[PDB]
Amino acid sequence: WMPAYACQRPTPLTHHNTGLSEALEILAEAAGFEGSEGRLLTFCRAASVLKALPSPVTTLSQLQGLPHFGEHSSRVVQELLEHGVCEEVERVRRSERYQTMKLFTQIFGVGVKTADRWYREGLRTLDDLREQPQKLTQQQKAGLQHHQDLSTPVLRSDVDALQQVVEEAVGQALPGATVTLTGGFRRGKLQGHDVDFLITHPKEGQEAGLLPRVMCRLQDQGLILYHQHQHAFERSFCIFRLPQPGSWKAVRVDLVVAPVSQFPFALLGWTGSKLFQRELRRFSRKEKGLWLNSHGLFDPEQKTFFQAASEEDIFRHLGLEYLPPEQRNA
Ligand SMILES: Nc1ncnc2c1ncn2[C@@H]1O[C@H](COP(=O)(O)OP(=O)(O)OP(=O)(O)O)[C@@H](O)[C@H]1O
Ligand SMILES: [Mn+2]
Ligand SMILES: [Mn+2]
Repeated sequence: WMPAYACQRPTPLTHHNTGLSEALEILAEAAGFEGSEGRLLTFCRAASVLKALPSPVTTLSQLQGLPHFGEHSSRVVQELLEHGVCEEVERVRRSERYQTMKLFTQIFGVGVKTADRWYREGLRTLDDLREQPQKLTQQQKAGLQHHQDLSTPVLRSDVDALQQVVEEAVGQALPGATVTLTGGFRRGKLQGHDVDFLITHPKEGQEAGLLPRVMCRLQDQGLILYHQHQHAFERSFCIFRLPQPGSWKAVRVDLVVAPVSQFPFALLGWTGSKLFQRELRRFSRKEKGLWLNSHGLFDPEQKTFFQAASEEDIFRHLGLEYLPPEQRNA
């Protein structure tokens, strides 16, 4: 009754199974920390099925017929229904390995391989990292400097203020250039870990050199704490200093520039969710023989690229019913 791929079904922002999906996602995350990519994807998929259900799962009977609910994920839900707690999940939560890997990987500029390296070298705390500055990139140093603020959920109100200053800077640098909110906030999330913006201009090539001008403008207003510009799309992964009444908050902001020919692919890729996009790309390759990414949709047999004006165009070309961003919360 429910389709196998996350991109074939709506997944709304709010759902009836948050306890169960959260528990499965702890196990997915822990698997990724150990390099167990298959196990990660398996738990992620099961959690996403629960998100798409129209009712709470009260009894294990309601598991019947559902895709991606193998033995292990079923046992986890069974323990939660019967005992209110799953021993395996609680052991993961209490473990020093999991707690440390979560601590490190949530730092700006730190991935799983870096976090694991540090773990294996005997580092455990944020102070441990500050004691070894030669082990840190400039990005990671900035992440540590602002870690309290960067751990604080970003709110819709923060997003609105940030979009205003980014739009002002973009508009003053280049009349006609546009700013589009992407990421989780485009999917309707009330809170997030950063804010993602996609910048373009309707005339191909007019976007050249725009981002550095935008950054200069923001820097001169005192709004930038950290900036790493990289000429993949031109992008700037930043920490903004967001003014607030009587104080200020550091906030992570990703700015991406795409040429307008690629904008639909970029918007689709950058809107997520991460699992939704993984599933959409797996679907495109496996079911339709096409390779999808943030730049385009390629037929490797014909050596052709699909011309899309909208996300809707891309869904249609892949034979999928269109899902608006708020239904991509897989
Ligand atoms: N810094 C980044 N580097 C690479 N890709 C990114 C980055 N930020 C966003 N994306 C892309 O945009 C989508 C959103 O990514 P992001 O990590 O911001 O998660 P999110 O869905 O916005 O949720 P939240 O940011 O609240 O955790 C993903 O599909 C990803 O491909
Ligand atoms: Mn985001
Ligand atoms: Mn981001």
